[PDB]
Amino acid sequence: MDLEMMLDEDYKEGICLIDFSQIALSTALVNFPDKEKINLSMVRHLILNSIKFNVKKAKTLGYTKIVLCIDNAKSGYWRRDFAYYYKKNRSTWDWEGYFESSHKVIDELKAYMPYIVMDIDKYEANDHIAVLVKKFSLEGHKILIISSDGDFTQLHKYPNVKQWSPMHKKWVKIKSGSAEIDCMTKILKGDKKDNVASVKVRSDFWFTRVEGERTPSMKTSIVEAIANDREQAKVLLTESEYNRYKENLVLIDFDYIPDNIASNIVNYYNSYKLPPRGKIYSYFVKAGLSKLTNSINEF
DNA sequence: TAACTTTGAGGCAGACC
DNA sequence: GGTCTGCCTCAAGACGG
Repeated sequence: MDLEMMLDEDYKEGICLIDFSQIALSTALVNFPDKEKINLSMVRHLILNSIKFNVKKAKTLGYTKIVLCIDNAKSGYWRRDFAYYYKKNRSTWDWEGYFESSHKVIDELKAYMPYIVMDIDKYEANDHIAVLVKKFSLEGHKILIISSDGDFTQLHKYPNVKQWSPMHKKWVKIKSGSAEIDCMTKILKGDKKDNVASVKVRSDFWFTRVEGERTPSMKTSIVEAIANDREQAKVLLTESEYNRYKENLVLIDFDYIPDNIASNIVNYYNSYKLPPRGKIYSYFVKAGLSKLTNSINEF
């Protein structure tokens, strides 16, 4: 079904990439209490109410082709194959209950819903989002990344990229200067939440530091310069700051995603198996989502 | 067969020039 | 004065076909 009133948008469809493993996990985290067994219906409801919410925003803004991007670390992330400390990061909440449940729901989404579910074992949600934004932003589409992950601010260098934070209800705003600079900060000073260290210390600094340890100060001057001429990495830096830098690029700058990976992702997506706008009504019932049939053209 | 245990922002301390 | 880093707390779900 699509007999409509959809006010004058654009040929090159507006697209909404959704950092899935955010909106589900961190919604579960604020919405579900301490050690009480998190059950599949608790999980499912959350995920669909959360999809609905977001989609309304996405569809009421110009963005119509929705994509759900999921972390798949089953065989280990590629970034973690290159650098074992990556996101290794070093309970009364039912982690396991939430997880076993959400895998089930993912499958159902792949199965019964109108969304490209980008999930490829070994690639992160960030890869899907980063890559697909590069492709389409250049191809003429308008893009909206739904996610509060500051790491995506580097993707704002690309035209017609806006970002919404599902949690805090603001627009994610470019943070000091340009995105080129923003990227170069996480490159040089590293990214604590991702376990990426400054280029002024060892690789696995965050995963191995002894107490007392501090990262040597990194002048902003150096950041701004290099950001404006990455040829300055060779001058402003030591030989080992510079190698640490080359290693941080892979880990942080999305431009450094292997090409092979960017095809593998776009291949999956071009050829994705999108199911019929009608299996929706028979999954709600299948599962127990009675209360939802009555608002469904909302997807 | 496998693993995935949020996010930033706003304070506040101490080290450096 | 100012800049840099690290640590600690905080608070974040929109059901007319």
